[PDB]
Amino acid sequence: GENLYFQGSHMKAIKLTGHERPLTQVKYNKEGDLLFSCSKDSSASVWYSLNGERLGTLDGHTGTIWSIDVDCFTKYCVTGSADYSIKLWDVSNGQCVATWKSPVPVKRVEFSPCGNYFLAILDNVMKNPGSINIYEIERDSATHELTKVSEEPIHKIITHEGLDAATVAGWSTKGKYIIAGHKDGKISKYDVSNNYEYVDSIDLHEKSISDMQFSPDLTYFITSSRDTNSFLVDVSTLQVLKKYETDCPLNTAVITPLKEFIILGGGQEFEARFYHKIFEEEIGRVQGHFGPLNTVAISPQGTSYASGGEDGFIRLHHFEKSYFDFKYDVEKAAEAKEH
Amino acid sequence: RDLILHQRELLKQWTEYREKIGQEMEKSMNFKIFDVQPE
Repeated sequence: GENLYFQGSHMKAIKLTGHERPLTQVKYNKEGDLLFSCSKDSSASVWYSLNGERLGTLDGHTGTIWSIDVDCFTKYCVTGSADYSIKLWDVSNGQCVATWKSPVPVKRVEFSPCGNYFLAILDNVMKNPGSINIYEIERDSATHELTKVSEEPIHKIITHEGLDAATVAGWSTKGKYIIAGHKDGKISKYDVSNNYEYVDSIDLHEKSISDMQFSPDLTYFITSSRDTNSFLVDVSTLQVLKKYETDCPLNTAVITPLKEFIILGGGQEFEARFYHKIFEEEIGRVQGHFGPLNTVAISPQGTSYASGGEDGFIRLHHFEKSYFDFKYDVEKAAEAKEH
Repeated sequence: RDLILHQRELLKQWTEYREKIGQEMEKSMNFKIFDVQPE
């Protein structure tokens, strides 16, 4: 018999096919009109988020692309690859316009909030202890166009005494700190203005940190781990605000704009789970992947999200009316008792 | 322990945490917090 529901759907999904290989990362740009993706293939893809149509591909790398970011102008994106390189690309035409070499695979890249720097995670391999490298891009004030790059990072944060190698990292608000996640499930924080010096760190997970993603304003963040837990954590003091407990090993987590939710995803060799960010309770499960979810991203306006799987597919979701009207009774009391 | 009063309390303490950070970011780098990307 046919399944019937009291109200309209929470979202509509479409499936993007492009990658013949497991997804490693999806990312929206700032206006949320573009989606960037990378996978175990040697090329990345750029999509329109409105209808899922592929705008083009970024070709040049010779192995897996582990990570992709896009600057705040949507002028350049940056990729880091198993082929031991980092590449900068012009988004308007797909051209590689700078390459940097690494002695080890590069597992994660991310632009600073103002576009002038990016970080790269260099894996530990053999005697290499791993690092977070920071690269500078000098820009034209008018066109935002690249004017100078150097072959060297301007600073290498070498794995710090008593931490395993970093796996994920990103920038806090206005790029004042870098927060890093580690292979031993710790988190640490580096003060950018004081030469990237260590500040503090904390135990958090039992296994390696698998993702870390910030809030819309970069003042707090969410982690996930294959130990099946996720934590909300405040940048300024690194205190734990919230914990989300699942029965599922977690590859990815995000904080939603606009609604007070969290999205988690993972799986064992398949559904994204939504949680209420404040009450720490599961509010839904969104089916559609054929294996584990490897990455999730949400648009900065909070009106769609994408998930990429081990199946090679990206699912793109546009939120409907029942999503934007989803409210606990206490939240309904809060809103109506305003005006 | 009223789940409903526990919920009103989590909501209260969240808004407190956010106003606190809000103050400390204003008197600090002149930055105003948000929950959705502004324009």
